[PDB]
Amino acid sequence: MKGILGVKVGMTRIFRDDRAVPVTVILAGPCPVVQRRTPEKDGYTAVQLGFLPQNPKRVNRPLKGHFAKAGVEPVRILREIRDFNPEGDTVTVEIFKPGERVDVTGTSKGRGFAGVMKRWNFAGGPDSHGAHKIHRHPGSIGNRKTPGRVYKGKKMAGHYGAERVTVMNLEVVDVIPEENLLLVKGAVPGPNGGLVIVRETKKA
Amino acid sequence: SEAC
Amino acid sequence: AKHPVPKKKTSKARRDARRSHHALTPPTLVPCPECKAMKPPHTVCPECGYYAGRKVLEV
Amino acid sequence: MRHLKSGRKLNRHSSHRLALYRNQAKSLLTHGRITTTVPKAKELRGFVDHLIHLAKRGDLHARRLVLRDLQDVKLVRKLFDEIAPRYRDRQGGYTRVLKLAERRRGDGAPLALVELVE
Amino acid sequence: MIQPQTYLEVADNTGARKIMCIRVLKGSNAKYATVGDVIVASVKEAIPRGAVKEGDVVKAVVVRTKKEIKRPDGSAIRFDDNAAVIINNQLEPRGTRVFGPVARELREKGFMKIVSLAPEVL
Amino acid sequence: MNRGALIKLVESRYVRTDLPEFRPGDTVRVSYKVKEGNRTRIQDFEGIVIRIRRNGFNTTFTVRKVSYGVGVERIFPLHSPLIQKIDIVQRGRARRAKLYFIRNLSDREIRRKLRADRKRIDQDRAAERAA
RNA sequence: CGUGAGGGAAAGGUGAAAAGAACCCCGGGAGGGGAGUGAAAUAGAGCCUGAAACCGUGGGCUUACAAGCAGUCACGGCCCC
RNA sequence: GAAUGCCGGCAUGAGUAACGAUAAAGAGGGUGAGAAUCCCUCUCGCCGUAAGCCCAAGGGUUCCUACGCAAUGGUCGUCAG
RNA sequence: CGAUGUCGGCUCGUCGCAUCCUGGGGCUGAAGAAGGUCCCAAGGGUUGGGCUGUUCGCCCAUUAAAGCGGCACGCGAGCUGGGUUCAGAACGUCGUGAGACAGUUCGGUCUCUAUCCGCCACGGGCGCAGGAGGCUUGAGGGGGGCUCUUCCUAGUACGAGAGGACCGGAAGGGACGCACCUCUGGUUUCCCAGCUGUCCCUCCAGGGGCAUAAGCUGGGUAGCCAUGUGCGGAAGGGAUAACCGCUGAAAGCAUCUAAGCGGGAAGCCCGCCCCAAGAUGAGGCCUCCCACGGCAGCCGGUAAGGACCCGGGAAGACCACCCGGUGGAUGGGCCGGGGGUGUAAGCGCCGCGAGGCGUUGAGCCGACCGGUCCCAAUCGUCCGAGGUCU
Ligand SMILES: [Mg+2]
Ligand SMILES: [Mg+2]
Ligand SMILES: [Mg+2]
Ligand SMILES: [Mg+2]
Ligand SMILES: [Mg+2]
Ligand SMILES: [Mg+2]
Ligand SMILES: [Mg+2]
Ligand SMILES: [Mg+2]
Ligand SMILES: [Mg+2]
Ligand SMILES: [Mg+2]
Ligand SMILES: [Mg+2]
Ligand SMILES: [Mg+2]
Ligand SMILES: [Mg+2]
Ligand SMILES: [Mg+2]
Ligand SMILES: [Mg+2]
Ligand SMILES: [Mg+2]
Ligand SMILES: [Mg+2]
Ligand SMILES: [Mg+2]
Ligand SMILES: [Mg+2]
Ligand SMILES: [Mg+2]
Ligand SMILES: [Mg+2]
Ligand SMILES: [Mg+2]
Ligand SMILES: [Mg+2]
Ligand SMILES: [Mg+2]
Ligand SMILES: [Mg+2]
Ligand SMILES: [Mg+2]
Ligand SMILES: [Mg+2]
Ligand SMILES: [Mg+2]
Ligand SMILES: [Mg+2]
Ligand SMILES: [Mg+2]
Ligand SMILES: [Mg+2]
Ligand SMILES: [Mg+2]
Ligand SMILES: [Mg+2]
Ligand SMILES: [Mg+2]
Ligand SMILES: [Mg+2]
Ligand SMILES: [Mg+2]
Ligand SMILES: [Mg+2]
Ligand SMILES: [Mg+2]
Ligand SMILES: [Mg+2]
Ligand SMILES: [Mg+2]
Ligand SMILES: [Mg+2]
Ligand SMILES: [Mg+2]
Ligand SMILES: [Mg+2]
Ligand SMILES: [Mg+2]
Ligand SMILES: [Mg+2]
Ligand SMILES: [Mg+2]
Ligand SMILES: [Mg+2]
Ligand SMILES: [Mg+2]
Ligand SMILES: [Mg+2]
Ligand SMILES: [Mg+2]
Ligand SMILES: [Mg+2]
Ligand SMILES: [Mg+2]
Ligand SMILES: [Mg+2]
Ligand SMILES: [Mg+2]
Ligand SMILES: [Mg+2]
Ligand SMILES: [Mg+2]
Ligand SMILES: [Mg+2]
Ligand SMILES: [Mg+2]
Ligand SMILES: [Mg+2]
Ligand SMILES: [Mg+2]
Ligand SMILES: [Mg+2]
Ligand SMILES: [Mg+2]
Ligand SMILES: [Mg+2]
Ligand SMILES: [Mg+2]
Ligand SMILES: [Mg+2]
Ligand SMILES: [Mg+2]
Ligand SMILES: [Mg+2]
Ligand SMILES: [Mg+2]
Ligand SMILES: [Mg+2]
Ligand SMILES: [Mg+2]
Ligand SMILES: [Mg+2]
Ligand SMILES: [Mg+2]
Ligand SMILES: [Mg+2]
Ligand SMILES: [Mg+2]
Ligand SMILES: [Mg+2]
Ligand SMILES: [Mg+2]
Ligand SMILES: [Mg+2]
Ligand SMILES: [Mg+2]
Ligand SMILES: [Mg+2]
Ligand SMILES: [Mg+2]
Ligand SMILES: [Mg+2]
Ligand SMILES: [Mg+2]
Ligand SMILES: [Mg+2]
Ligand SMILES: [Mg+2]
Ligand SMILES: [Mg+2]
Ligand SMILES: [Mg+2]
Ligand SMILES: [Mg+2]
Ligand SMILES: [Mg+2]
Ligand SMILES: [Mg+2]
Ligand SMILES: [Mg+2]
Ligand SMILES: [Mg+2]
Ligand SMILES: [Mg+2]
Ligand SMILES: [Mg+2]
Ligand SMILES: [Mg+2]
Ligand SMILES: [Mg+2]
Ligand SMILES: [Mg+2]
Ligand SMILES: [Mg+2]
Ligand SMILES: [Mg+2]
Ligand SMILES: [Mg+2]
Ligand SMILES: [Mg+2]
Ligand SMILES: [Mg+2]
Ligand SMILES: [Mg+2]
Ligand SMILES: [Mg+2]
Ligand SMILES: [Mg+2]
Ligand SMILES: [Mg+2]
Ligand SMILES: [Mg+2]
Ligand SMILES: [Mg+2]
Ligand SMILES: [Mg+2]
Ligand SMILES: [Mg+2]
Ligand SMILES: [Mg+2]
Ligand SMILES: [Mg+2]
Ligand SMILES: [Mg+2]
Ligand SMILES: [Mg+2]
Ligand SMILES: [Mg+2]
Ligand SMILES: [Mg+2]
Ligand SMILES: [Mg+2]
Ligand SMILES: [Mg+2]
Ligand SMILES: [Mg+2]
Ligand SMILES: [Mg+2]
Ligand SMILES: [Mg+2]
Ligand SMILES: [Mg+2]
Ligand SMILES: [Mg+2]
Ligand SMILES: [Mg+2]
Ligand SMILES: [Mg+2]
Ligand SMILES: [Mg+2]
Ligand SMILES: [Mg+2]
Ligand SMILES: [Mg+2]
Ligand SMILES: [Mg+2]
Ligand SMILES: [Mg+2]
Ligand SMILES: [Mg+2]
Ligand SMILES: [Mg+2]
Ligand SMILES: [Mg+2]
Ligand SMILES: [Mg+2]
Ligand SMILES: [Mg+2]
Ligand SMILES: [Mg+2]
Ligand SMILES: [Mg+2]
Ligand SMILES: [Mg+2]
Ligand SMILES: [Mg+2]
Ligand SMILES: [Mg+2]
Ligand SMILES: [Mg+2]
Ligand SMILES: [Mg+2]
Ligand SMILES: [Mg+2]
Ligand SMILES: [Mg+2]
Ligand SMILES: [Mg+2]
Ligand SMILES: [Mg+2]
Ligand SMILES: [Mg+2]
Ligand SMILES: [Mg+2]
Ligand SMILES: [Mg+2]
Ligand SMILES: [Mg+2]
Ligand SMILES: [Mg+2]
Ligand SMILES: [Mg+2]
Ligand SMILES: [Mg+2]
Ligand SMILES: [Mg+2]
Ligand SMILES: [Mg+2]
Ligand SMILES: [Mg+2]
Ligand SMILES: [Mg+2]
Ligand SMILES: [Mg+2]
Ligand SMILES: [Mg+2]
Ligand SMILES: [Mg+2]
Ligand SMILES: [Mg+2]
Ligand SMILES: [Mg+2]
Ligand SMILES: [Mg+2]
Ligand SMILES: [Mg+2]
Ligand SMILES: [Mg+2]
Ligand SMILES: [Mg+2]
Ligand SMILES: [Mg+2]
Ligand SMILES: [Mg+2]
Ligand SMILES: [Mg+2]
Ligand SMILES: [Mg+2]
Ligand SMILES: [Mg+2]
Ligand SMILES: [Mg+2]
Ligand SMILES: [Mg+2]
Ligand SMILES: [Mg+2]
Ligand SMILES: [Mg+2]
Ligand SMILES: [Mg+2]
Ligand SMILES: [Mg+2]
Ligand SMILES: [Mg+2]
Ligand SMILES: [Mg+2]
Ligand SMILES: [Mg+2]
Ligand SMILES: [Mg+2]
Ligand SMILES: [Mg+2]
Ligand SMILES: [Mg+2]
Ligand SMILES: [Mg+2]
Ligand SMILES: [Mg+2]
Ligand SMILES: [Mg+2]
Ligand SMILES: [Mg+2]
Ligand SMILES: [Mg+2]
Ligand SMILES: [Mg+2]
Ligand SMILES: [Mg+2]
Ligand SMILES: [Mg+2]
Ligand SMILES: [Mg+2]
Ligand SMILES: [Mg+2]
Ligand SMILES: [Mg+2]
Ligand SMILES: [Mg+2]
Ligand SMILES: [Mg+2]
Ligand SMILES: [Mg+2]
Ligand SMILES: [Mg+2]
Ligand SMILES: [Mg+2]
Ligand SMILES: [Mg+2]
Ligand SMILES: [Mg+2]
Ligand SMILES: [Mg+2]
Ligand SMILES: [Mg+2]
Ligand SMILES: [Mg+2]
Ligand SMILES: [Mg+2]
Ligand SMILES: [Mg+2]
Ligand SMILES: [Mg+2]
Ligand SMILES: [Mg+2]
Ligand SMILES: [Mg+2]
Ligand SMILES: [Mg+2]
Ligand SMILES: [Mg+2]
Ligand SMILES: [Mg+2]
Ligand SMILES: [Mg+2]
Ligand SMILES: [Mg+2]
Ligand SMILES: [Mg+2]
Ligand SMILES: [Mg+2]
Ligand SMILES: [Mg+2]
Ligand SMILES: [Mg+2]
Ligand SMILES: [Mg+2]
Ligand SMILES: [Mg+2]
Ligand SMILES: [Mg+2]
Ligand SMILES: [Mg+2]
Ligand SMILES: [Mg+2]
Ligand SMILES: [Mg+2]
Ligand SMILES: [Mg+2]
Ligand SMILES: [Mg+2]
Ligand SMILES: [Mg+2]
Ligand SMILES: [Mg+2]
Ligand SMILES: [Mg+2]
Ligand SMILES: [Mg+2]
Ligand SMILES: [Mg+2]
Ligand SMILES: [Mg+2]
Ligand SMILES: [Mg+2]
Ligand SMILES: [Mg+2]
Ligand SMILES: [Mg+2]
Ligand SMILES: [Mg+2]
Ligand SMILES: [Mg+2]
Ligand SMILES: [Mg+2]
Ligand SMILES: [Mg+2]
Ligand SMILES: [Mg+2]
Ligand SMILES: [Mg+2]
Ligand SMILES: [Mg+2]
Ligand SMILES: [Mg+2]
Ligand SMILES: [Mg+2]
Ligand SMILES: [Mg+2]
Ligand SMILES: [Mg+2]
Ligand SMILES: [Mg+2]
Ligand SMILES: [Mg+2]
Ligand SMILES: [Mg+2]
Ligand SMILES: [Mg+2]
Ligand SMILES: [Mg+2]
Ligand SMILES: [Mg+2]
Ligand SMILES: [Mg+2]
Ligand SMILES: [Mg+2]
Ligand SMILES: [Mg+2]
Ligand SMILES: [Mg+2]
Ligand SMILES: [Mg+2]
Ligand SMILES: [Mg+2]
Ligand SMILES: [Mg+2]
Ligand SMILES: [Mg+2]
Ligand SMILES: [Mg+2]
Ligand SMILES: [Mg+2]
Ligand SMILES: [Mg+2]
Ligand SMILES: [Mg+2]
Ligand SMILES: [Mg+2]
Ligand SMILES: [Mg+2]
Ligand SMILES: [Mg+2]
Ligand SMILES: [Mg+2]
Ligand SMILES: [Mg+2]
Ligand SMILES: [Mg+2]
Ligand SMILES: [Mg+2]
Ligand SMILES: [Mg+2]
Ligand SMILES: [Mg+2]
Ligand SMILES: [Mg+2]
Ligand SMILES: [Mg+2]
Ligand SMILES: [Mg+2]
Ligand SMILES: [Mg+2]
Ligand SMILES: [Mg+2]
Ligand SMILES: [Mg+2]
Ligand SMILES: [Mg+2]
Ligand SMILES: [Mg+2]
Ligand SMILES: [Mg+2]
Ligand SMILES: [Mg+2]
Ligand SMILES: [Mg+2]
Ligand SMILES: [Mg+2]
Ligand SMILES: [Mg+2]
Ligand SMILES: [Mg+2]
Ligand SMILES: [Mg+2]
Ligand SMILES: [Mg+2]
Ligand SMILES: [Zn+2]
C-alpha cells in the first residue's frame, strides 16, 4: 500500500499499439515526508505527506514548528497515506510503473442546489397532456396515515457534487520521472487544478 | 369531493 | 394546491425565538489617515475626500 | 451552474445591456469621470479600455470600429486627438474605479466613481 | 442507433425494400441496435414476387447506420442511411447480392458471407 | 506550473509534421492502415474535406465520399499514426469553414459551389518545381 | 350603501377659571427639553377616571443531553422581606 | 367562557406574499433640510389605423398660477388629478 | 355526514414471502441434456409494444425471469381527469304524464403563498477546563449487492441414435451506478460571418437601431452535458440455512448428536466506496502562546491566533468553504498562444454593370493556457489565554 498527492492537469489521448487511449495527466510528486504515524505513538501506520511549496511568509508559527521537526520547506498541503512506510524521506512518481492499477481520490465538481432530475436521475413529469407545473417535480414522497411520515435517506433536492469521490482500478499508462508526471487511462474526479490522491489499487 |  | 394555513397561532416564545437571528451588525468603520474621521474601509473619505494618500473628490 | 462564465447580466436582456455599456462609454469619455453603482462601474473598465486602446492605434479601421459603439464623430475625434495621446506609453489600465462611502437613499445602492487615468 | 419503430433500407436483393424494426435481439432490454447487431422487423414495403413480402416478420443484421460508430484507433465512420441485410437463423444472407458498402465491424461479428458479397468494406 | 504546456509536452511524442496542409473543400486521399481479420493492409479513402475541428494535437477532420450509391463520412485524427500518407487530389474553394450543406446538394450543385482554387493550385504547381 | 323603492351608522367629558404654556434650546416640520400657569400638567388640548388583551425597557431567579394538557406534591440552590 | 353569538380593541401567520402588463434604461447639470423617483440637457428604448388628434355621452373645477407636504399616491417626493 | 375526496393512470418509493429469475439443496417413473415435486433463501433483478378509461385479461416480439400481495384497493395541500359523479342533448327501454335506468352515447370550472411534526440540503449559537493552527482514530450509520452469450476443456463422460455434460479456464454483451469532457455528438442571447425590409449617421463607401424577451440564416471556444469515455458489482476471510458427513452412546446392532469434529448459499458478518467524536462516552497525535495588570468569580490591556473589510474562485440561493490582499499575478486592462469565423477596411487592376481578382488565411475576436504591476485588492480596526476542586 503506497500513495502520493497530485494535481490534476488535463485530459488527452495518446496512441499505443494503433489504439487511441484517453488519459488524464497528473502532476503527482514530489511529496516529502513530514511526519510518521506509528503504532507506538498514534495507534496506526501512515505517512503524512507535503505537497507544493508555500511562501514561508504565509505560514503561521504553529505550522512552522511542525515543519521544523522534519526539517522541510513550507508546503501548501498536508495529507496522510495510510499503511505506507516508505524508506526514503521523499515520494516521487517512480513508485508507479506503467501497467500498474491505481485508485484516485479527488473532489468532484459542485452543482450547487441540484434538482431531483439532475441529482438522482428522476423521470420528472410529462411535458404536455395536461401536466400542470410539475414538469421537473419528484412526484409523491410517501403513503398516507401509515406511516404518516417520510423515510430517512429519501432522495430529494439539495446540494450535489463537491464531494469526495474515489474512482478505482485505473491503469497507469506512462510515467515521466523528469516532469513528475503520471499518466492514467480514463477520467479522474474534479477540475483541472484540483488536488487528487493516487493510491495503488485494491481490486485484485 | 363529488361523493356520489 | 389547497391553500395551506397556520394550524396554531405562534406563541410569544416561538415568535421571538425565530428572531434570534435578526440583530443588525454594526457597520465596519476605520479612521481616515488624513482627517481622523471614522469611515468605512476601501472607500473615499466623505469628509475630506482623500483616498490612498491623495485628494480625489470634493467634499 | 455558472462555472467559468465571464461577464455580468445586470438584469438586462441582450440589446439593453449592450446599449447600457455604450451610453456609459459615451458619458465617461465625455466627462472624464462618472458615478454609477459598483457592479456597473467594474464592467465599464473593459468596455472603455478597448476603445481607448484602438484609439491609440489610430487607423481609419480603428476609427470605424469605435464608431460602431460611440456613434458621435466629435466624441471620437476628441478620443483620438486628446484622450488617446495621453496613453501612448501606457500598457492597459486607462480607467480606475473607486468606491464611495455612502449609499443612495431610495434603494440602498452602493456607489462608485469611474474615471479616466492621468 | 436503431430502436423499435425505426425504418431501415434493405441492402440486398431479397425483395424487401423497407423494414421497421420491432425488436433489438441483444439481451433482455437493449435500447439500441448498431452495426453487427440483429433485429426482428416487419417488412413494410416489397417489390412483387420477391423472396419476402409485405407483412413478413423477418430477421436482419444492420450493416449501415446514420449515427456514426466509433473505433479503437480513434476514428469513426457514418453512412447516409440505415441499412440491414435479411438473414436466417444461421446469420447467413437469404438473398444472393449485397448492395452498397458495409462496415468492417460485421467481420468481427461473424457475418463473413455478407462482407464478401459487399462491393466495398469500409 | 503551466498546465497547458504539460499537455503539449505529453503530446509531443505523437505529433506529426509529414502531412501536407489542406482545407475544407479540397479533395483529399487518405492512405489508411487497416486490420482485416488476420492481416493488415492499406485502404485509400478519397473525398471532400467538409470539417476541420482544431485543438492542436487533438485536431480532427472529416472526409465525405459517395461509394456505390451511398454517402459515407469518415473522421480522421490529423496526427493518427495509422495514416500512412495524405495526397492532395484537388484544391476547392469554399466560403465557410464547415460544408455540411453539401450533404443535401446534387452532384452538379456541389460542382458549381466548390470550384477549383486556382490560386492554391498554382502555389502547389509552383513548388514541387524544386531542384 | 343601492338604478331605485329603500337601507342606515360611528362620534359626549381639560380646568374652579383659559390662567390654552411669552421666551430660549435641538429639530425643515412633527415632536421634545427647559421656563411659566395651575391645588393638581402621566388635568397639555391624541386632555376626568384610565381596567384587560397586546408591545417595549430595566432588574431577580432560571435555561443549550433534553420528551411536554405545562400543573401539582417533596426536597435542595439562589435572590428578597 | 363558549351560542361558526353581537359591537369594539389588539394579536398570529411575517418582516413573509405582494408593490398591477418583460415598451428599458444611463449619465451630467440644477433645486432642496432631504432626490433612482421633481426641473433642465445629451444618449438609449416603446406606440405610430395609436399608446397621436378632434367630437358625443358620462364626470363636475379635476383647468391656469402662487404657496405647501400630515394624510391620499402601492416606494420616494422638493412632484401631483 | 359544522366533509376522513371517490376508479384507473403517471411519478416516487418501501415492506411481506405463500419465490417468477439468479444462488444452495433432497427425492425422481433423474442415462446425458432438459424437466417434475418439495426444502433453504427477500441480495439484486423481474423488458418493449397492439386493444380497452380500464384493473384484469388476451395478443405481438423478446427474455435469466417477464412473481404475488401489503402500505387509506400506498401516493389528487404531487400531477392527470379517460372513467365514475350535478346541471345540456340523444338512443333502446319503462311510465298516461312529469320523469327514470352501476344501460349506452357526445360535452362538461380539480383552489398562486406550508404554522407545527416528518424529509432533503445549508448555516448561527453554546458545549467539549487554558487558549490556539494543523493532521487524524472510526463507535455508529449510509451506498453497493443483477445477469446473459460464446469459446476451451470435449464433440470427451453419458447414450442404440438423436443429442450432449459436471469440475476447471478464457473472451465478449445487456440493464443499472459513480465520476469525467481527450474523442464522438448537443447547447453555446452577441464570438465571427452572410441576408431582407425600414429609419438614422453623412451623399458615396462604411456603419448603428428595430423587426423576440438573438429580426433571420450558416457556423461556433470554454463551460454545462449523453448519444460519448473511464471505472464499479467483486476477489478473499469468517460464521451459518436447507442438505451431506466423521467419529459415537443411551439401545452389544444402528443412528450426523445425546459428549466432541467436519463440509455447506447470489443470503448473514467483515472486507470495498462515502458520512461520521453533539460518540455530551464530546476521543488521539504534531506544533504554537503562557504564569499580564486592578475589590472555577471580576473587569481592562495583550499572547499564539481568529474575525471584520477588500480582489476573486469549475465553491455557492444568503450563509458556509477555498485562494489572494502591494514582501501581490486575486480580478480588470494589455501582450503572446490556443480557438472560433473564413480572406476586414482602404487602395490598385478587370468589367457598361451586378460583381470579380490581388494585397491576405486577412480582419475581428467571450470564458481556454500563460506573461506583464498599467488599473484596482488603499489605510486599518476589533476580538482574543494568566488555565476550577481531591
Ligand atoms: Mg479543457
Ligand atoms: Mg506507451
Ligand atoms: Mg482532497
Ligand atoms: Mg469542486
Ligand atoms: Mg461532472
Ligand atoms: Mg455551481
Ligand atoms: Mg427536477
Ligand atoms: Mg445524477
Ligand atoms: Mg448525478
Ligand atoms: Mg438527467
Ligand atoms: Mg418519463
Ligand atoms: Mg414517464
Ligand atoms: Mg422528461
Ligand atoms: Mg412544459
Ligand atoms: Mg387543469
Ligand atoms: Mg390547471
Ligand atoms: Mg401545480
Ligand atoms: Mg406547463
Ligand atoms: Mg391524508
Ligand atoms: Mg390519498
Ligand atoms: Mg406514524
Ligand atoms: Mg458543498
Ligand atoms: Mg460518489
Ligand atoms: Mg478490467
Ligand atoms: Mg479534485
Ligand atoms: Mg486547493
Ligand atoms: Mg391540488
Ligand atoms: Mg396543483
Ligand atoms: Mg394550480
Ligand atoms: Mg395558498
Ligand atoms: Mg386549529
Ligand atoms: Mg401560526
Ligand atoms: Mg394563542
Ligand atoms: Mg411568554
Ligand atoms: Mg417578549
Ligand atoms: Mg418560531
Ligand atoms: Mg425570520
Ligand atoms: Mg447587533
Ligand atoms: Mg443548476
Ligand atoms: Mg441557468
Ligand atoms: Mg474567470
Ligand atoms: Mg430579472
Ligand atoms: Mg427586471
Ligand atoms: Mg430593470
Ligand atoms: Mg430585482
Ligand atoms: Mg432585440
Ligand atoms: Mg450617476
Ligand atoms: Mg445606475
Ligand atoms: Mg476583452
Ligand atoms: Mg484617417
Ligand atoms: Mg475602492
Ligand atoms: Mg459600503
Ligand atoms: Mg430618495
Ligand atoms: Mg424608496
Ligand atoms: Mg434496395
Ligand atoms: Mg442499397
Ligand atoms: Mg413478393
Ligand atoms: Mg400492405
Ligand atoms: Mg397486406
Ligand atoms: Mg438478405
Ligand atoms: Mg470482398
Ligand atoms: Mg511541472
Ligand atoms: Mg488544456
Ligand atoms: Mg461527389
Ligand atoms: Mg463561385
Ligand atoms: Mg455561388
Ligand atoms: Mg483562387
Ligand atoms: Mg352610492
Ligand atoms: Mg343588492
Ligand atoms: Mg347614489
Ligand atoms: Mg334593504
Ligand atoms: Mg375620555
Ligand atoms: Mg369641563
Ligand atoms: Mg376645584
Ligand atoms: Mg421666537
Ligand atoms: Mg426659540
Ligand atoms: Mg435649527
Ligand atoms: Mg433652531
Ligand atoms: Mg421642504
Ligand atoms: Mg413647538
Ligand atoms: Mg427634545
Ligand atoms: Mg415644550
Ligand atoms: Mg406652583
Ligand atoms: Mg409637564
Ligand atoms: Mg394620574
Ligand atoms: Mg387628572
Ligand atoms: Mg372635575
Ligand atoms: Mg387621560
Ligand atoms: Mg392613555
Ligand atoms: Mg396604562
Ligand atoms: Mg396596561
Ligand atoms: Mg418601552
Ligand atoms: Mg427584560
Ligand atoms: Mg435583565
Ligand atoms: Mg431543564
Ligand atoms: Mg445521552
Ligand atoms: Mg446542562
Ligand atoms: Mg427537558
Ligand atoms: Mg394544571
Ligand atoms: Mg414535575
Ligand atoms: Mg422526597
Ligand atoms: Mg358555559
Ligand atoms: Mg368566526
Ligand atoms: Mg349565533
Ligand atoms: Mg363569544
Ligand atoms: Mg362579530
Ligand atoms: Mg364584525
Ligand atoms: Mg373587532
Ligand atoms: Mg372606540
Ligand atoms: Mg372582533
Ligand atoms: Mg388593530
Ligand atoms: Mg402575541
Ligand atoms: Mg401582525
Ligand atoms: Mg391583523
Ligand atoms: Mg409581526
Ligand atoms: Mg428576509
Ligand atoms: Mg425586503
Ligand atoms: Mg415561512
Ligand atoms: Mg420567501
Ligand atoms: Mg400575495
Ligand atoms: Mg418577493
Ligand atoms: Mg399581484
Ligand atoms: Mg407598476
Ligand atoms: Mg403587453
Ligand atoms: Mg411592473
Ligand atoms: Mg410592442
Ligand atoms: Mg423590442
Ligand atoms: Mg449613460
Ligand atoms: Mg439614471
Ligand atoms: Mg436620470
Ligand atoms: Mg440625476
Ligand atoms: Mg460639477
Ligand atoms: Mg427623488
Ligand atoms: Mg427626497
Ligand atoms: Mg423610472
Ligand atoms: Mg425632467
Ligand atoms: Mg452623452
Ligand atoms: Mg403608419
Ligand atoms: Mg399605412
Ligand atoms: Mg401599453
Ligand atoms: Mg366623479
Ligand atoms: Mg379640489
Ligand atoms: Mg404627503
Ligand atoms: Mg412626505
Ligand atoms: Mg415626510
Ligand atoms: Mg401642513
Ligand atoms: Mg399614501
Ligand atoms: Mg408615501
Ligand atoms: Mg395603487
Ligand atoms: Mg423644499
Ligand atoms: Mg394639471
Ligand atoms: Mg361523511
Ligand atoms: Mg369546520
Ligand atoms: Mg371539523
Ligand atoms: Mg369528503
Ligand atoms: Mg371542512
Ligand atoms: Mg378537512
Ligand atoms: Mg406516462
Ligand atoms: Mg409494492
Ligand atoms: Mg420459504
Ligand atoms: Mg437452483
Ligand atoms: Mg433456484
Ligand atoms: Mg434421458
Ligand atoms: Mg440433469
Ligand atoms: Mg430439484
Ligand atoms: Mg424437500
Ligand atoms: Mg430476493
Ligand atoms: Mg422482490
Ligand atoms: Mg397505432
Ligand atoms: Mg395502451
Ligand atoms: Mg390493459
Ligand atoms: Mg383496482
Ligand atoms: Mg377485461
Ligand atoms: Mg432457463
Ligand atoms: Mg420463459
Ligand atoms: Mg407488459
Ligand atoms: Mg400489490
Ligand atoms: Mg407488487
Ligand atoms: Mg390494511
Ligand atoms: Mg379492498
Ligand atoms: Mg373497493
Ligand atoms: Mg389509490
Ligand atoms: Mg390515491
Ligand atoms: Mg386535484
Ligand atoms: Mg387519482
Ligand atoms: Mg394526499
Ligand atoms: Mg390534501
Ligand atoms: Mg399532499
Ligand atoms: Mg392531505
Ligand atoms: Mg411533487
Ligand atoms: Mg370526463
Ligand atoms: Mg364505459
Ligand atoms: Mg323509444
Ligand atoms: Mg302510471
Ligand atoms: Mg303500462
Ligand atoms: Mg310510451
Ligand atoms: Mg344515466
Ligand atoms: Mg351508474
Ligand atoms: Mg345512476
Ligand atoms: Mg350492463
Ligand atoms: Mg355513459
Ligand atoms: Mg347511445
Ligand atoms: Mg358521458
Ligand atoms: Mg368540445
Ligand atoms: Mg374534460
Ligand atoms: Mg394559480
Ligand atoms: Mg414551516
Ligand atoms: Mg408548495
Ligand atoms: Mg405537530
Ligand atoms: Mg422544522
Ligand atoms: Mg454548528
Ligand atoms: Mg476536547
Ligand atoms: Mg481545547
Ligand atoms: Mg484545530
Ligand atoms: Mg484510539
Ligand atoms: Mg478517518
Ligand atoms: Mg463501522
Ligand atoms: Mg447516534
Ligand atoms: Mg450479491
Ligand atoms: Mg469439441
Ligand atoms: Mg476428458
Ligand atoms: Mg450434435
Ligand atoms: Mg464455468
Ligand atoms: Mg438497484
Ligand atoms: Mg450520475
Ligand atoms: Mg464534467
Ligand atoms: Mg474541450
Ligand atoms: Mg465536445
Ligand atoms: Mg463537437
Ligand atoms: Mg455580453
Ligand atoms: Mg459584435
Ligand atoms: Mg440596417
Ligand atoms: Mg442630423
Ligand atoms: Mg450606403
Ligand atoms: Mg463592403
Ligand atoms: Mg429607432
Ligand atoms: Mg418601433
Ligand atoms: Mg418569430
Ligand atoms: Mg441584429
Ligand atoms: Mg451547431
Ligand atoms: Mg447560431
Ligand atoms: Mg463548446
Ligand atoms: Mg468544444
Ligand atoms: Mg466543451
Ligand atoms: Mg458536465
Ligand atoms: Mg450513454
Ligand atoms: Mg452412513
Ligand atoms: Mg458412524
Ligand atoms: Mg455402536
Ligand atoms: Mg453436540
Ligand atoms: Mg461445521
Ligand atoms: Mg465454513
Ligand atoms: Mg456475484
Ligand atoms: Mg473523513
Ligand atoms: Mg471533539
Ligand atoms: Mg473526524
Ligand atoms: Mg454530560
Ligand atoms: Mg460529559
Ligand atoms: Mg466528559
Ligand atoms: Mg449513548
Ligand atoms: Mg479533541
Ligand atoms: Mg458566500
Ligand atoms: Mg460572491
Ligand atoms: Mg447577505
Ligand atoms: Mg454571496
Ligand atoms: Mg457579512
Ligand atoms: Mg475554517
Ligand atoms: Mg484552510
Ligand atoms: Mg486570508
Ligand atoms: Mg492589508
Ligand atoms: Mg492576510
Ligand atoms: Mg492579476
Ligand atoms: Mg500563481
Ligand atoms: Mg492577467
Ligand atoms: Mg470578473
Ligand atoms: Mg489572440
Ligand atoms: Mg490562432
Ligand atoms: Mg486558427
Ligand atoms: Mg486566428
Ligand atoms: Mg479578397
Ligand atoms: Mg479587402
Ligand atoms: Mg470593397
Ligand atoms: Mg471602370
Ligand atoms: Mg468572391
Ligand atoms: Mg467588437
Ligand atoms: Mg481585440
Ligand atoms: Mg514582476
Ligand atoms: Mg485607518
Ligand atoms: Zn478624511
